[PDB]
Amino acid sequence: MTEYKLVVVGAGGVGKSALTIQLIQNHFVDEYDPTIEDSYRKQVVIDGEICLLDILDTAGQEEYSAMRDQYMRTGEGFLCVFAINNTKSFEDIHQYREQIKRVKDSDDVPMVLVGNKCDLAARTVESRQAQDLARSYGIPYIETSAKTRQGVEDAFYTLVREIRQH
Ligand SMILES: Nc1nc2c(ncn2[C@@H]2O[C@H](COP(=O)(O)OP(=O)(O)NP(=O)(O)O)[C@@H](O)[C@H]2O)c(=O)[nH]1
Ligand SMILES: [Ca+2]
Ligand SMILES: [Mg+2]
Ligand SMILES: [Mg+2]
Ligand SMILES: [Mg+2]
Repeated sequence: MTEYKLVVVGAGGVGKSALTIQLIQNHFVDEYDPTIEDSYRKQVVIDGEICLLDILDTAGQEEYSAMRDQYMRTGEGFLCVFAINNTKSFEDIHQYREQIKRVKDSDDVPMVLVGNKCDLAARTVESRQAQDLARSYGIPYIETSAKTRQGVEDAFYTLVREIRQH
């Protein structure tokens, strides 16, 4: 079976861990425990083939973000996550895109832009603004909620499959 190495990046608190845990373990993490670097692995059938997903859940807090670059190196595709109620996290997305380009030494890396926390009503990033950013990068934009599960499989499966196009 084919192995896909996925990496989830973005600012502190945007819901990287909650997204990954919802996908892999089918529950919502309500509390906020900042991540250093965690890994998850699971076999799943995507569009008709058994896939081993290896998912690296990275730190968004700068204090916990030491050595993030080395662990990301083997990443084949990246989820770049912001929260729709956190304008700064959206403005921060370029930092992550630049880091990915530097770790992979490439301008053509499989990626998906994810607007998380779409269940929340205090939206400050409109869908259209994020679509425009994604278009500039040549990548999909998908909204998610780790709380309700909306879009969660779609985000990770879009990623696994952008990889199949490269
Ligand atoms: N309402 C709502 N809350 C969410 C969602 N995703 C995450 N949260 C909440 O936001 C907080 C931070 O989530 P977490 O997944 O830890 O964020 P992170 O991006 O992994 N943080 P770090 O970079 O420090 O590891 C938690 O309280 C979590 O419940 C979501 O889709 N909706
Ligand atoms: Ca819970
Ligand atoms: Mg985390
Ligand atoms: Mg490099
Ligand atoms: Mg505005």
